[PDB]
Amino acid sequence: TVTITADVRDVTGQPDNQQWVFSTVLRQQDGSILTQKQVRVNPVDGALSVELEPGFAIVVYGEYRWFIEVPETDAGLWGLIATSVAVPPDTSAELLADAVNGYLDANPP
Amino acid sequence: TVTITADVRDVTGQPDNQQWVFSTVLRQQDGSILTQKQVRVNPVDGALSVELEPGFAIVVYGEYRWFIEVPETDAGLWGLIATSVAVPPDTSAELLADAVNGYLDANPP
Amino acid sequence: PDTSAELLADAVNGYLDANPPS
Amino acid sequence: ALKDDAVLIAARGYVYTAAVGTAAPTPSQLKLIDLEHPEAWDRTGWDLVGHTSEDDLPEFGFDGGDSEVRGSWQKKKLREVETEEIADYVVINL
Amino acid sequence: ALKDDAVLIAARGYVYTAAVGTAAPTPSQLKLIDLEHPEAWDRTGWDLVGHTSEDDLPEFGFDGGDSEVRGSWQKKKLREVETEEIADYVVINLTQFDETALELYFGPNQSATPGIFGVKSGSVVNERALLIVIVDNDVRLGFHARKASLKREDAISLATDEFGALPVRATFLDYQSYNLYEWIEEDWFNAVDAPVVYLLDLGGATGGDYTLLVGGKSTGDIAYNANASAIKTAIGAVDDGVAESAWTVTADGSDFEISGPLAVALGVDSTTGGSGVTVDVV
Amino acid sequence: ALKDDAVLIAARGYVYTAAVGTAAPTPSQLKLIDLEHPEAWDRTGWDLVGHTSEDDLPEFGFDGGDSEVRGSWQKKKLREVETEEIADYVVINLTQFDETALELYFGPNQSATPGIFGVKSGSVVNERALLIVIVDNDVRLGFHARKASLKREDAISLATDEFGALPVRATFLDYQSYNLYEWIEEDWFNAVDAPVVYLLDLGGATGGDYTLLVGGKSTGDIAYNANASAIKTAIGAVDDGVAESAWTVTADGSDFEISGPLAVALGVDSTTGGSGVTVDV
Amino acid sequence: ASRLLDPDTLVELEGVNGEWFDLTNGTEGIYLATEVTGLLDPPVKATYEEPGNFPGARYLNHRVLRRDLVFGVEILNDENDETWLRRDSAWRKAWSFKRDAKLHITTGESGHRYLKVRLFESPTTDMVTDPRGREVNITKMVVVAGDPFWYE
Amino acid sequence: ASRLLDPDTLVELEGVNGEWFDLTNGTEGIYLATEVTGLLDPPVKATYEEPGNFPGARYLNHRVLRRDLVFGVEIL
Amino acid sequence: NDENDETWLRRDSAWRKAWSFKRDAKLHITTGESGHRYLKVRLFESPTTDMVTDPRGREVNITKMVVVAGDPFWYE
Repeated sequence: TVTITADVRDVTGQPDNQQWVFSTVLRQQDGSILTQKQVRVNPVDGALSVELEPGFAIVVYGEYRWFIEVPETDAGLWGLIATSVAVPPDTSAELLADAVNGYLDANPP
Repeated sequence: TVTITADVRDVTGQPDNQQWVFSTVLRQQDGSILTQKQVRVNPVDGALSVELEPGFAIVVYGEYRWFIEVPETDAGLWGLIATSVAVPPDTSAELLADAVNGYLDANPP
Repeated sequence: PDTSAELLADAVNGYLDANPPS
Repeated sequence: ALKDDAVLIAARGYVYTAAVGTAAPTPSQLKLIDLEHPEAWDRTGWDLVGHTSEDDLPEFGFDGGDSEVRGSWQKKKLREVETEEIADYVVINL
Repeated sequence: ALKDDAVLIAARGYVYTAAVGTAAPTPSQLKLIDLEHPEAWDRTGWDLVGHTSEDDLPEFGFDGGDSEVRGSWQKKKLREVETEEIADYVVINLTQFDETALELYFGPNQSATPGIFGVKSGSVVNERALLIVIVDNDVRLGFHARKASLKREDAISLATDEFGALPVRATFLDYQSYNLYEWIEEDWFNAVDAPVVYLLDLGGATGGDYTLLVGGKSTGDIAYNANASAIKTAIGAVDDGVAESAWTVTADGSDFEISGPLAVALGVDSTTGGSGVTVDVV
Repeated sequence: ALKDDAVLIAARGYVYTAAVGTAAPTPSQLKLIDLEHPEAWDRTGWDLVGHTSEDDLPEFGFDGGDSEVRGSWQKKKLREVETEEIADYVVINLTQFDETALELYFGPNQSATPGIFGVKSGSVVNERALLIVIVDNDVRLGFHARKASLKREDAISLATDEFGALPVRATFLDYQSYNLYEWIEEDWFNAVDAPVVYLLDLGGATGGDYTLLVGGKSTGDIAYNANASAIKTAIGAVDDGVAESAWTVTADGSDFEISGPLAVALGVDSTTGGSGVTVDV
Repeated sequence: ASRLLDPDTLVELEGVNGEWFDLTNGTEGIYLATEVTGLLDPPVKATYEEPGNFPGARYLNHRVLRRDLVFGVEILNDENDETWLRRDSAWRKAWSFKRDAKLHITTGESGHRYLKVRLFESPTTDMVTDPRGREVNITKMVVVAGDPFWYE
Repeated sequence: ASRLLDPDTLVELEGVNGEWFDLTNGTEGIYLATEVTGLLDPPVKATYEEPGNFPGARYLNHRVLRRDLVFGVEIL
Repeated sequence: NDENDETWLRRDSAWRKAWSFKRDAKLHITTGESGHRYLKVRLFESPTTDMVTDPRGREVNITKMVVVAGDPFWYE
């Protein structure tokens, strides 16, 4: 997991503590399954801070939905939102590797 | 008989304990009649394990449904799902064997 | 229903010989 | 598209009454019997109703039959249900 | 106007039923199948319903759809809301009196006797899959429902000079996460967004000039020899709001492909030699 | 009798949709746009709804509007009051069976596969902007609504010897403090008392050139010494649909009377003397 | 612009003998049947006193009351042990006055919660005609949650 | 797919003198009419108490009441 | 009922969070003719929604409010 952060204010510079929502498409990562649960995060008087697993994630706030690639090192959330990709993660190839890895873990030489 | 297992987490790396549902068509194993039941399993502290009788099973999880062949020895759950999705039953044995070969050449045993 | 697992098993077992082990 | 021979124009027809429970002519007999003379038939007891309208042919109505789709709380259309019993009739114009 | 090929006359058509959940022919198959013999084709288990009324055609309908615009206390019109849920159906007027029509109208035959169709008191469950093919010239619009419930819509009717009729209603029902019903035509739905192109052929001319119409008005003079830049200039130079940057012209040997936001036609030919100039819709 | 030019026969017309809140052609644009090619004009985003019924033209209906006269206790008829809120709509009869028309009638296609349009049991939200242009010889009505909700008005019509139909009701809804709907003609609504004449004054400049913004886009540069016919062609060249013959330029000394279908303004001047060139209404 | 509203809402009952019903998909032949009263907020009694001659009232208390859930289920009359009679008796076996069943609700954006529920009145089917002869029957449920909240 | 629903339900009254009536076949001229109340489950009175000034209510007890059957018979 | 965190579920939830039985919300009314006044208001019954069908599948929902002002005046 990697720490992703931002500072959050209203137009008058007072804190805004409305929730940010994090999710993903169902996938394996480090042998764990990441499961599409929507996770609600409150900013703590500004200061949004969430630990995320690297790779694809979905961000929701009010009306907006963004698709982000979480880096392998700590990052600012607005940089990931500004660089947001259009819909598709290319997940088709990963499932064959998962199958052959899971097979070799079940009956190794 | 056989033990099938996973570790299941949300996009933050915290546990996800939503139910996984296991079923099978009416069939015979070691003298037993196995029935059309749906069995609901909860991950405990994000760790999932269920004993399953080998051969055909149905796994449903949210919107997803998968048809899996449970092997005769203990295995990780995601490898069985990955086998069902990455390599459908009616696939060419030729091109999938060369795909397997290609990943093995990239990462030998 | 018929299921894929033996096919993938034969493909992996085949190439575990055809690219020999080490 | 299937049987042309099964398409029906009711250009002529005959209406009979009998005492309750009386059996009709068999399907084989109905191809052969004289329709103007029920006295000639093997299935006895039938009598003609007299002449009937050639404009106002026998009308095969029913009352009731009001019906509804039963539907889930999540809007799935499950099955049709009959609300009322279908009371089935013919109208004859003597 | 937009697509006159997509305008429909229901000039002929066919109705089939099958066991519940049965798959219909694919869009590519529907262009080719023999509509009189559903026993022959790749997706098996369709039977013809028999003959159907040649002027009281298959009539779509719905119940419910009672709907309300609800406004604020200050008379703003917010959104439009369904109040009574949409229940959706077809009426088919059947004109054979064979057991194949009577099984739709009355339910299963309650007699085992040869030559008898028996009916009893009680409710009937009468679920089928339904397929309707509508035909005009080379167009075949298909309609499919995986699960329809069949009932008597109205009385049997008889006349001295018209085919008698058994009117049935088929009401569409949910089944195994499939669509409630589908419309099938390969050309009309989920199709390729292919752009319109006009093929300018100079006819093998060897002298003189020509003048296109763009958007129904004249360009200047274009010499019998001209590159795509000179065509794109003459097309773009016309009085409409379209810029010379919006048009596209590209070569294919003797002919140019023209594309852009307006119609193109030939206005005047003053070329010499060849067939004379032609511009055609691709 | 009063104004025969305002009397309407709806002989032909066009129906368009766009994303909610999108702008229609201006009144001066509607008089000259190519109605069969909505990708050609500057108010982008409009698409044609396909063929519509040749009989059964658009019916501009309403629900509600029931009213009482309020009476006093002594039988005085005081005022008339509405009991139910007027919900305006238009009914449109679609007559082609392409995805263009089915997406208005059923909502979005529920099938991903080529050659199938699917429908499901949920509720559908189907909001659009709507434009109807009615053409009566050289007259053109616009009707525009920024937000209309679309639904099935009645069932699908099919016949042996007439076009099939897909009847839709478009119901006008409020959006972001705009009007609920707008009718469009430069000649009939908020009409000018007389044809507008602009004044162009060279301002005592000598030498160089200047550049008008006629109809909201830049002209070809005009020399300081240009006569009225030279200005007439310079305006009548970067057209946006209005030919040279539509304009009129006349003058007295350094003062030019400019008149025609579109607006006039000045964008660039060489600024060679005096005040520089200027333009006024 | 245009959209289909198709929520991911899952409704399940776990009965007092651990028997499960999916009331969304109806794989046991039973579905939740239109109008439901008493999901969402629990009933509250707010007490105000209006004494003397001063304007308005004083607040004294507010208390959450028991939930009275009222709902129906539509039971399809199919063949063999999938007849209405076998399904309505399997439905009846899941419920008690003395033991709690659980009603489970799951959504994509709020996750899983459940309510502990009992019979408050005997389940009822209308019998205009023999219900075994009807195509579908609705069984009407009046049920109580005496612990009125939804649990993770 | 296609099926007529005709249950094998047989209803009989044995009277206080041991006389019998078939209410399904009406061989005595009597049939059970439409609209029956009180077949299926008997009425239950459930009882709950308030826990003092706290959420919800507590189950005390439940009692099966007498069964009231309301029906009609069609006499030809 | 719009998309994302603007769905009906999320707005009916945000609406419910604004209210209580113990603490006052302020209902503010402004006009040109009298300017601004406010009323101190609390729940009297729990907010309710009709659930003829799943409210998440409905394009608009009405939530019914029964509220009390025990201090009954509009204040400047």
